[PDB]
Amino acid sequence: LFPATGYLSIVWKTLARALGLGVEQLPVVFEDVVLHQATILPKTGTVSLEVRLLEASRAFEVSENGNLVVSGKVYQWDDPDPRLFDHPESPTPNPTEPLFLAQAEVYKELRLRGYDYGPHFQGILEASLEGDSGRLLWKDNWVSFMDTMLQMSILGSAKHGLYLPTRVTAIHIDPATHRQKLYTLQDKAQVADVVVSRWLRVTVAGGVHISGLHTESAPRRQQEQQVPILEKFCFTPHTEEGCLSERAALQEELQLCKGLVQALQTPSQQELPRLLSAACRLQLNGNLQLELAQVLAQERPKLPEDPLLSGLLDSPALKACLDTAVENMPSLKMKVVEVLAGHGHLYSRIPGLLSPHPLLQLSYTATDRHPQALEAAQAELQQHDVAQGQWDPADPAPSALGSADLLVCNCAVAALGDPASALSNMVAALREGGFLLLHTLLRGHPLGDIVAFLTSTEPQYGQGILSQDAWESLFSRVSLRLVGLKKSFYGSTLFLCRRPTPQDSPIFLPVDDTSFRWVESLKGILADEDSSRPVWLKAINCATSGVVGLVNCLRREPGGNRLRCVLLSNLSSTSHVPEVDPGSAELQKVLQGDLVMNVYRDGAWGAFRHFLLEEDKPEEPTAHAFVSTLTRGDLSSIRWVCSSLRHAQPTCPGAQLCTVYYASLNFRDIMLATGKLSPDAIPGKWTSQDSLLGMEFSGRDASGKRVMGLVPAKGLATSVLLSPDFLWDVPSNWTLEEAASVPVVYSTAYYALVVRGRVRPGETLLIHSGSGGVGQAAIAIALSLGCRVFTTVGSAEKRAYLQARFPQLDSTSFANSRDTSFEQHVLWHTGGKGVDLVLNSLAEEKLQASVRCLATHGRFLEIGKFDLSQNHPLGMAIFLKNVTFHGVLLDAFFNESSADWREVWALVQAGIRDGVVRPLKCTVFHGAQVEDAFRYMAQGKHIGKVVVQVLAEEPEAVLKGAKPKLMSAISKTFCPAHKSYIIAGGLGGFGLELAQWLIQRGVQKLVLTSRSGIRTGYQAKQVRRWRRQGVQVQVSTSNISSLEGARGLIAEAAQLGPVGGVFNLAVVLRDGLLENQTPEFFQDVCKPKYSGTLNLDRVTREACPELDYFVVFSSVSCGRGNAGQSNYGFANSAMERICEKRRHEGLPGLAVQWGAIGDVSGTLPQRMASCLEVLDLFLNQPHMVLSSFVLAE
Amino acid sequence: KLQASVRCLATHGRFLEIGKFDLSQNHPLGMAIFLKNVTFHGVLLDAF
Ligand SMILES: NC(=O)C1=CN([C@@H]2O[C@H](COP(=O)(O)OP(=O)(O)OC[C@H]3O[C@@H](n4cnc5c(N)ncnc54)[C@H](OP(=O)(O)O)[C@@H]3O)[C@@H](O)[C@H]2O)C=CC1
Ligand SMILES: NC(=O)C1=CN([C@@H]2O[C@H](COP(=O)(O)OP(=O)(O)OC[C@H]3O[C@@H](n4cnc5c(N)ncnc54)[C@H](OP(=O)(O)O)[C@@H]3O)[C@@H](O)[C@H]2O)C=CC1
Repeated sequence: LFPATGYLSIVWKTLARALGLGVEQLPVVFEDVVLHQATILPKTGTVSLEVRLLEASRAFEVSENGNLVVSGKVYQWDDPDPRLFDHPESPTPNPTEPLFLAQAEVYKELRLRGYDYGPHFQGILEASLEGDSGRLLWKDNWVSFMDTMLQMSILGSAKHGLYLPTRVTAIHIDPATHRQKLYTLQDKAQVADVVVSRWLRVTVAGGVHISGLHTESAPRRQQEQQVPILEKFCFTPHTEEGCLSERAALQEELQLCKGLVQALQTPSQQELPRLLSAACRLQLNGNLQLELAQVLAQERPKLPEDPLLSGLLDSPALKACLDTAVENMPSLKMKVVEVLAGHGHLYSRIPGLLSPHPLLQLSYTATDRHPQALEAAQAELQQHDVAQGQWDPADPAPSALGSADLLVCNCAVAALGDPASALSNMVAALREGGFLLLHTLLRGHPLGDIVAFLTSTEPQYGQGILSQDAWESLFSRVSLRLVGLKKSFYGSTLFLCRRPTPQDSPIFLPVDDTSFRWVESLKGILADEDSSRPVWLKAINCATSGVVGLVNCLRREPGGNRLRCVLLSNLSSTSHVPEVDPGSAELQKVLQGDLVMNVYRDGAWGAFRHFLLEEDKPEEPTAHAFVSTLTRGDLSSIRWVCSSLRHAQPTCPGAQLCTVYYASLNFRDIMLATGKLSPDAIPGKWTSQDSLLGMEFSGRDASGKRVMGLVPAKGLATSVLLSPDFLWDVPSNWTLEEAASVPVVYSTAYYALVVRGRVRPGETLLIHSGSGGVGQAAIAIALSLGCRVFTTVGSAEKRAYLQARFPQLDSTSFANSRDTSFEQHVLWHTGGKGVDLVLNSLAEEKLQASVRCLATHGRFLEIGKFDLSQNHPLGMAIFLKNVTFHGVLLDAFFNESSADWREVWALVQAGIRDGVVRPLKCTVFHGAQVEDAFRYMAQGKHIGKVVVQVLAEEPEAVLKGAKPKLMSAISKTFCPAHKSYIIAGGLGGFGLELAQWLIQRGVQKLVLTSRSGIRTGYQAKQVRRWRRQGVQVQVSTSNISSLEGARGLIAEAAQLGPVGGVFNLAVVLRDGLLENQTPEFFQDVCKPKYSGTLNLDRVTREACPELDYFVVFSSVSCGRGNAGQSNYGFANSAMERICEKRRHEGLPGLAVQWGAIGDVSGTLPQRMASCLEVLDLFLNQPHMVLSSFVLAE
Repeated sequence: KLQASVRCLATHGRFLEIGKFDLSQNHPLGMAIFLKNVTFHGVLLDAF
């Protein structure tokens, strides 16, 4: 974006030219600078700005393509006053200056805020912890200097989000005094001082003076260019049974097929059952199903879509098998080539499932008997790297393909002819090792035999359907070995065979030493370049071993292609302890498989794998929830999410929690939901960025008494906490549906008229928008006194409605609100005097018309927000007529001024008693149709107030119930306000932000552990701000590495309050290739991650009964492997085992595998906001280990 | 002076204008102050 101070330089140079001087001798004054639209400089091309000066009027103008950009007054400073730039009298001399922000810390804070300033705009050499005094670097440009002054202004503020200059009241510049104010640092760089004074609203730096700076929230670009791919790391046994037994749709499909088969031997909405029905209508025995036999070949192209046939592919089994294939690949590049692609259609699936791998180079070709088929979807092939080729199973593989890594057939649907020839040709073609992925049906199960019957063609071999032992023996003939099998309920299977590679006797290295002495041994073994004996690591004793990460990190390292691991980690303490010995048969088979990863958990032989996590947002039953716009400006994203009111069981008499039967929608809510209004324009440091919907409700108090109240926000919910001073007692005659409409509209009407306009009987007043709630309340109040009322409406039906509701009105008391014609009406019917009170919720051109209607001694009440927000001019000449221009904002009561509110409360109550306060009309929607209500109000045809029925009303006056009915709202993480939370290494770059997240989510008692304590300005600023907010932060030096340290840390947390959460973010990095590593390096790297987490586990099992969160952060190096981080991998992989073993028992546990963190591999850094949102997602899942990274490009 | 004095107004402030020049010249008045509850009074005792 073009800097706001950039326009200043342009206009300044224009004036200098017009005066015949230069910038270096033209002290200048700006006044009433208004920035209208932000200009977005393009990547290529240029943008043209023209500056026109009205010298006589001392006004300028900046325009772009005929559109106004900036406007204001610029004139020379005739007689500069050097003392104007003196640093204003300060409240504190600030002598100590103990800690301060350096450039890196200040711009890290700014970047977290949203600003992405680069080098040329980085000028704040250092700043105070409050952003009130600083030291600004001086290059020879003014744009950067003034932009840095504005950056200093922004830095110290407490608000969040992106704020940009919109209005400035006065700027004074004096280059001579500026050059007199600069000075040289100990280096050769020039520098100037800056002071920000919020009390006086002035920023002074050198020969510049910014006063009256106004900044307004800017909508986020909603680009969300980062979409992290999220996976779950779960154990996966090599052999599985009943793969799809969980599903019932496939069960119903098979039931229908079984019924059709019984009909044959004793809906047609899916391919296989429809073909079965086609057989049924005819006689299978008669004519040898000649007609159907001809029709049998017709359906084969559409046959694979059958959900029964393609169930295994859709299941995670295919992903697991492909992941196993890629893991054993010696390098990051793989070669795979289909066979019989014209029927298997695996080209669609395999490339997609392998995409999440960040560093996978894939070569794919679809090989078919006849090109006439694969040409059918050639276009659908081009977008992917899938190549083209002609090949037959019986024929030998052309040397073009030759050594192949992976071979996918899907013969379950494709016709493989003779299995012997196909297997022979393939296994010969396959590279030594490699993999042969085959998907075929089986005999000995209903679907297989049914299809076999249906087939009338030899080449399919009944679709090549044999018994499981038949396939196993055939594999035996071709010398392959099975390293994968996945049976399915409906009989389909998924084999994965690996052509063996001859190997010498492996070298076994136990890895159970506690001192990491084996690191020397493994290094020595791997040193030898000329050798191929594969090392087989053993991790038998410690189930908290992390050899998986060690292996992954070492595969990429030199000579790492000869590394295999065997770990025996059983979560259940009562499982069989395997005998892994050179003579043991179990070791014989596991070594025969020639598979890198071999973990034996709870009686099985599998390997950890990755799987894409379900995208659905977790949902839970919950009494307390609120309406949230998960994406601003998209009413279709409305939904119900959990609320912090679930906590706060004890409550002081000052507040009391109330159920919400009917919640109203006011116009502010529509503006917020549509995005036309920011979430920070409302007073009160809400900080949620959402949940600011709803201002009034009608429900029942805790005691069961009926009530209606007004709240600053969060009224659209199933519960609402507020002080009793903002509640009224709905009378017996009315109904809660009616009571929802009274509060806000009548309170604002009374406060505007009686308390501000001090209206009296016999007065004439103009009330705009008569049909609206405020209009109707004002009309009802006015006529009760006995006033004469003019109203403006937008249609004839609204005139009819107002006439029906208010009989006292007459045809002469209505005007038009869509034009400025009402001015003439009011002036004519009033005799030209005008009106006394005016209530104006209207826009610019119409607001001026209202001012012309005021009579002498009139009073203009402004309840709108557009002209006031944009700072439009108001001619003072109207005041020569005795006139009071009021500005009414009812929301000012919630923040402060509680003494005045009781007056409005009493006025409203008196009106309700007397009968003046009569409920408006209500168009009631339901709890599940909140979006419908929002859209209906957006249309604007509503007369009366839209309402939402959260719950129905019982007949009785009092019920003294316990809790409302339970609904289903998106689950989100909130924490009690009476529990403590521990963040090991909480002063690091990540951990301060995790605390900030926790503090925003309710945490009041926090403990941060760090070896060196507070040591930087950023940490001091953060801790001071949190303590000022009222949080009992407490920094401890307890090192969780030793058990004494863990016990002490938990003791401190308990003394502060019961321990609820434990987050371990401690990290010490000692990077290096295996050749340069040492045992002590591994010890140091594993102290905080592996020993600390074990000690936390022990201490929490001993003395933490109310704990609900146990989170430990890992890295993708453990999962995807990384070269030169072996110690990091071993430390992290060992953490995951503890978390997994905690959940099998029942205790909380969760380990996150992050990618790269940006704000504080082949994957881009992930911004902090996305990280925290994804983290909020992960704390609700039922899983153990989870991952999050953003793929490159 | 008048524009400087407006900015001194606090929340729920009240401005009394017993002057006449700025009113007679119909000089502009920024309406952004009314976002703070503020009443602008034009006091003319000649009207009684
Ligand atoms: N700070 C304060 O003191 C408070 C401020 N207010 C403001 O005062 C006003 C009171 O109105 P409110 O109670 O919200 O009533 P509504 O928003 O329900 O109605 C607003 C009025 O504006 C017109 N209108 C409504 N919807 C549309 C639309 N979609 N398109 C065009 N015109 C429309 C109608 O008049 P017409 O028939 O002429 O179309 C209608 O009577 C609002 O501007 C509100 O923001 C309200 C209370 C507190
Ligand atoms: N790119 C990234 O940042 C990624 C990070 N992660 C995860 O995030 C975390 C990194 O934390 P982050 O703050 O960013 O890293 P930093 O290195 O910036 O901070 C680490 C913190 O841990 C503290 N610490 C280390 N060992 C101990 C110990 N024995 N006792 C007490 N405190 C200790 C350090 O104390 P001191 O200040 O004295 O040094 C420091 O405060 C790890 O859990 C890691 O797995 C993983 C993936 C991506």
